[PDB]
Amino acid sequence: RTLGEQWKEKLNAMGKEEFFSYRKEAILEVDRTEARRVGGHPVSRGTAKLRWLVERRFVQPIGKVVDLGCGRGGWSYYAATMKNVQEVRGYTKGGPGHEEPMLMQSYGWNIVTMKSGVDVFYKPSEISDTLLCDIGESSPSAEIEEQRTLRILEMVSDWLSRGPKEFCIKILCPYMPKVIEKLESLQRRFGGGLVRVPLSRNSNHEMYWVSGASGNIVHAVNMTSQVLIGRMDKKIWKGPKYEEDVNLGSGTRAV
Ligand SMILES: Nc1ncnc2c1ncn2[C@@H]1O[C@H](CSCC[C@H](N)C(=O)O)[C@@H](O)[C@H]1O
Ligand SMILES: [Cl-]
Ligand SMILES: [Cl-]
Ligand SMILES: [Cl-]
Repeated sequence: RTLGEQWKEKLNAMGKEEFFSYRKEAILEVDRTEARRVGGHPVSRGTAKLRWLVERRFVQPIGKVVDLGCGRGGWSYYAATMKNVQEVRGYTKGGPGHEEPMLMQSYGWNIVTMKSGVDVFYKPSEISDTLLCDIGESSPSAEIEEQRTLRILEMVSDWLSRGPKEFCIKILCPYMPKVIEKLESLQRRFGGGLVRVPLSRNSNHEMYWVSGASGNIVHAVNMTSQVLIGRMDKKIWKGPKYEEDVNLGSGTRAV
């Protein structure tokens, strides 16, 4: 079995307390204690991760942006603040137990449309310039997550065949053999590479297939596996490192 599976088995074996501590050890963490009181305060902690990728040119949203699994709309409102973005369309399932789009008046809200009650697995693909997808339901089973990840990759493939040259797709479980194989074919066809965003907690192995990255998928996945494993069983927990939360400003925008 893979290093990923080993990390997963170990994680699952962790006690409640150990787990809580491990979760944010040496990670990058936003100060959300100000976001909780529009004043350009992002909806969620997902905003910071997209900002991390874009700041480093791993993805450059442009034109018509589609955001699959938009939830409250962190990614959708962020994309609306990008210079070359003209329209942002979000889709999310909503409903009991799930996140509803939160209406904001951060900068470019006038160009953001978010539709709830949409299961994107049954939604026919449409043309976009930039495809964002942040779907992935966790499970202690690597096997279960493998199958979910593959279902999302199959769904993402259909939108990516409509011509977006910019993309950012969450890979819930990048370390399983069948996912690794599918990523390689998808990389061959559409390019990009896998990146580990350091704001992600150590309790998950999520990586982002981003169009501005490149390189050997297996190596990148294995590197993350090892870093995550190296952070377990610490003598002293030093905690997370912080950065300022994103500014989304306010008001309508011209396009
Ligand atoms: N099949 C599906 N169709 C549409 N939305 C789904 C879905 N499966 C899961 N989701 C939704 O996808 C979301 C992913 S979390 C979205 C976070 C967002 N990027 C932000 O920054 O706010 C969850 O809110 C979940 O309800
Ligand atoms: Cl899922
Ligand atoms: Cl996370
Ligand atoms: Cl403007």
